[PDB]
Amino acid sequence: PLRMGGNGQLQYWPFSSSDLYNWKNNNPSFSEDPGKLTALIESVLTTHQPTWDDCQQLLGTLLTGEEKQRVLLEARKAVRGNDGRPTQLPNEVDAAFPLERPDWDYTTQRGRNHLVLYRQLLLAGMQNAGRSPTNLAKVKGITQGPNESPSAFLERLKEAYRRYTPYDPEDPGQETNVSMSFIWQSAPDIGRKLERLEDLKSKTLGDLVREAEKIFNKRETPEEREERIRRETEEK
Amino acid sequence: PLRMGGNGQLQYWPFSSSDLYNWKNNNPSFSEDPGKLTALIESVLTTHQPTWDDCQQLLGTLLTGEEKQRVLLEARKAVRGNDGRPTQLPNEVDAAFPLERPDWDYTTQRGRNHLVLYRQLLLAGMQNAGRSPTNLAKVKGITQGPNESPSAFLERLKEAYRRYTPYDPEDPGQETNVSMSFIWQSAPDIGRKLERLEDLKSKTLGDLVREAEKIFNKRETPEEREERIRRETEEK
Amino acid sequence: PLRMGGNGQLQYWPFSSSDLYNWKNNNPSFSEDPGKLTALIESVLTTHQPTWDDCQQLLGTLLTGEEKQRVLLEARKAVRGNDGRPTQLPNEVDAAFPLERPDWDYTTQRGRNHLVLYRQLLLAGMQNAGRSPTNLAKVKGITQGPNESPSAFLERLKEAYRRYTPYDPEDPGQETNVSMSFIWQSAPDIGRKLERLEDLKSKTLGDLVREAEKIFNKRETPEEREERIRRETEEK
Amino acid sequence: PLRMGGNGQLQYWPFSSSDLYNWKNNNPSFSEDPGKLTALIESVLTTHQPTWDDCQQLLGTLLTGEEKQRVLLEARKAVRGNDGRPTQLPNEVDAAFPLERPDWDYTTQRGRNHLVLYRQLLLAGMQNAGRSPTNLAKVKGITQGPNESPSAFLERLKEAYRRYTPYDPEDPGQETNVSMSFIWQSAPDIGRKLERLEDLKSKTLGDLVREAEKIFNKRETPEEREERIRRETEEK
Amino acid sequence: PLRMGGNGQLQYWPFSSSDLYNWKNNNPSFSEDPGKLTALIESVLTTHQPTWDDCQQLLGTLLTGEEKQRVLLEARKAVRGNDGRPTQLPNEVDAAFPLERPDWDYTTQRGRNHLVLYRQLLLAGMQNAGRSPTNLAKVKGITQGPNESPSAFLERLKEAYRRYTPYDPEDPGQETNVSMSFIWQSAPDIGRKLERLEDLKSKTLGDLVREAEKIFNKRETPEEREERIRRETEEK
Repeated sequence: PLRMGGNGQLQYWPFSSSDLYNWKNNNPSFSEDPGKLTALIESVLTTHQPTWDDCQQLLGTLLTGEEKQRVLLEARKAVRGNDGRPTQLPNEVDAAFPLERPDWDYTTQRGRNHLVLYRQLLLAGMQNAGRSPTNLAKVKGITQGPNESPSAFLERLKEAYRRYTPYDPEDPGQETNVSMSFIWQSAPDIGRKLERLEDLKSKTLGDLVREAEKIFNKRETPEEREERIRRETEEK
Repeated sequence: PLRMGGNGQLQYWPFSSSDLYNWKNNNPSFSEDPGKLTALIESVLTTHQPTWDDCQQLLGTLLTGEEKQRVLLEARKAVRGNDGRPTQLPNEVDAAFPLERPDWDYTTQRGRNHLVLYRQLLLAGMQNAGRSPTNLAKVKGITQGPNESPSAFLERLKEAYRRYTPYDPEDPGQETNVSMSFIWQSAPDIGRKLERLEDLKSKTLGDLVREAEKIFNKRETPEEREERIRRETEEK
Repeated sequence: PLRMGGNGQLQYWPFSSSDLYNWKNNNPSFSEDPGKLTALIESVLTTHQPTWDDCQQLLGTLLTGEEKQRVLLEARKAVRGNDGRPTQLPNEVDAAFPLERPDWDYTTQRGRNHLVLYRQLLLAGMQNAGRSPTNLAKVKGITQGPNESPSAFLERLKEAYRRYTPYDPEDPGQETNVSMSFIWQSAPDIGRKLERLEDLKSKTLGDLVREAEKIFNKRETPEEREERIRRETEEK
Repeated sequence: PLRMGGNGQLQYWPFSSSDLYNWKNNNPSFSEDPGKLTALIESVLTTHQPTWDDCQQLLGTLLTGEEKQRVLLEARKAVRGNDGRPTQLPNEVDAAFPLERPDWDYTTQRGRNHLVLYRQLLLAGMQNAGRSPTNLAKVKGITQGPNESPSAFLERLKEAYRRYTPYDPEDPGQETNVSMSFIWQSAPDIGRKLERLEDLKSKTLGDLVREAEKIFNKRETPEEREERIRRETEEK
Repeated sequence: PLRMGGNGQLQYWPFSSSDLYNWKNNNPSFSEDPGKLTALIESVLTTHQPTWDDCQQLLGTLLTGEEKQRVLLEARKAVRGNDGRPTQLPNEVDAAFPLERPDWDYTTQRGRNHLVLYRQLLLAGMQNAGRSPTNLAKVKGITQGPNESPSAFLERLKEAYRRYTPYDPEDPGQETNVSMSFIWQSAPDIGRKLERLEDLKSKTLGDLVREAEKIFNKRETPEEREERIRRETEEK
């Protein structure tokens, strides 16, 4: 990592292995859901201002051999010449995104600019290597658990959209689509009530979550139910 | 994070992911009990002096997509014009609480002031987004376990008040209310003795905990009880 | 935390949450055994030179709501006027141990002195709030386990003295008392041999541990015992 | 560790034990698979710029007594005289790779050069001590699990090549070899389809993984299968 | 801890509790095997350059009350007068190894020298307090497990020599002794083959480990064995 020191000069320190392994362990593999690690790495590329060697550790630690390779070739394919167009000219490709340690000096504007570009291309590589295969069955398979809160269920449903479709569940144009899955795949008592809401067309995803919470939050405690049964006094 | 360097100049460093994940893992979700994370974030906003990007990591890591959205809209709704009144004027709202990365420079008084305001609005957003649904049954359901100390039980009871009522269990005006729940929901031997205390009306919550501890601390060890039984010598 | 920077100026940084949670998780609650956390906090108050806000995080993280309250009132009760005597004068109490954030500036001798006093009073508060209820049965209940080394058993026995009696097991005047519990509550083979030691009155606690280790260290391996049995050749 | 300070002077700090133990715990032992720890140490030797004492902690923590010994003798065997040839002259060997703490001062070009050489020789020692015994059966024993993704299986297969053969599975000359193992040892449905691919000779390892993913990603959900069975309506 | 700052001045920071607890948790107790913690503390005394208070935390965290006491008295017994001989003169003993916080100022050569001596005496104290009781049965009880590699077994065997004998298993004069235990206590197939090696007297401990690995590495996979059995075709 690099940071601007108190003396106006960049200062280097290696990644703590705890950060690298924490990032790995708190995310799905790149293959499972490329968006996760891509977003994490995009962030780190900014906050940690990694050098070329730092980037090798990032990639080497978070990606498998086969994933890293895909990303690196995708990054080299993203290089542009001075005319803003793709280039497969070895010298240009190598200069932008070197596969072997470059002589970039972070204390120089020249070194810094190469680092900026390298990081940008690395990100591009990951974005393009991503392309997670679609599988709508995975989205239909997200069903609210009997103890699962509506907001927790919605987050799992959105994660499935991200991983297994090309649709961003946060896009305004996807709201009715996510809303319909949310209603259909909520726990049955909740889904039946959401379906019956007055002016259903007018409900945002946030509205639906709040309405589902009212039903969920009306969970009718096990103890309460048992007490009712006891006080049933209806025999057979 | 930002801190005043030894040279009188602000110094930046990114959050350690271990801190972010520790904060997440040691607290309930925002939806479960908004007070928990809100108080943690209020503290961090001060001690860590986060930039706008840092705040995005905080929110992005500690809140779900749906929670973050609620908070961000609530924060924008908290923006005030120069006349101290609410404003929905896009330029004013955007200038105070930008949804996209602003050009705020922390080395400038201008940048610092925007950061201060941003953090204040973020906190407001969380406070207002909170509004955890009420559920008195949850408070009545907190019952002292057979091995649970009176002070540990009281902390669980207060946590239920915080999460599932609008009442602050630490307010002086709530003391008799919390006291009555504490007496009623203590383990039966303890509750019966607390109920019989002389000048019960005069007992603070702290007094009641100390009296319950005397009974609890009189637990009559299992070994002791067994020994007594053995030395029973009373046959049938 | 504060530390003297390389430039001769105090430098501030917030507590890592990992430290706070580690301190919490590696100790009993304050109520269970006040000495543990009190000693930890006394140490931290020195090494970490916490500000008033830092102290709020310490207390807020390591103590329950009810424990913190006890400590804070005990700290305010420990305030002394300029005549070295207790004072309940609101302005004096508030000035020494404020319940709300004070304007103390650590870059000023004035601020530093208030911080020193605050920390001293905080410690006093914890020491006085402590007063763990006595329970001799807990001390008598510490019995050496069949696999437990004599030194490990002695440490558990001393911990019970600390938590459940007013006697410090490290005091020279308590040595024979701890020694007698150690002999009586050691594993039976060990206790019978320690009781038979020549010049028993002359044995220190350290001597007794070493003598018990000789017996323990003569554990007669399970394998060895089994082998002996096999080579028994005595039939019925 | 050493790093260039903000003042243009090297700065020393000891390894955090968390890093050392994390490195140990996230890798196989040196004996099991020398490549793992060798690559980790090669990286650290650069990013952390360890002193001679730091190197002793690295080795002492990551290697067993017997492994460290092998490495140290291998490192001393890698020393070269000024004529670029091996030397077993005690003074030359001792000067390059001392077994006891040297007087190297990192603030001097002399000290720095010795440190550079020491680290280079340490790496050489590890590389040469490596020589993991071959065992082709271990490579043939890597079979894709019923829930295991093709990319995860390929990474396990490559790990076995690294640990139990002298062949680098990333070498271009090994691609058909790894490809054949990948096809043969994939789950049976996948392997049969990969074997039937048109222009199979033209498929890279990456192509084969993508083709296997299409089959795997066609997993035919358990729920789906069950539903089909239910709707079977074919009785006996 | 202390370190030389970038400004040529010592800089202080308290131990992270994570380091202290990691050191504790990754080692046997002092009583179990004094060598472990003694070596760890000897290292830390150098890399972390602890003050007197830091040393109290080290000892207080890594040793039990009874162990620390032994160490402290042993350290005071190691103090030497200006004539290089032992001294029990209170003032000399107290000046070298104070039991209560001394006024040592690390910014002074006087303070630094006392710190150096204190650390040296602390180490001496631990070395002398060590003296782990002998128990040859423990060494004979180290037997290679059926899945245990020869190098892993040898490390466990050496650990038993360290903990339960006065012999250093790394001494050149102990090699044949450790070698004989290694051969005798290896898994039976391995031990029988090592015993039959040509020029056995000439085999180093490293040679024996490599020969045992050849046999172990010839483990004859369970799958392989099963396959052989199946293809047995010999019926009864």
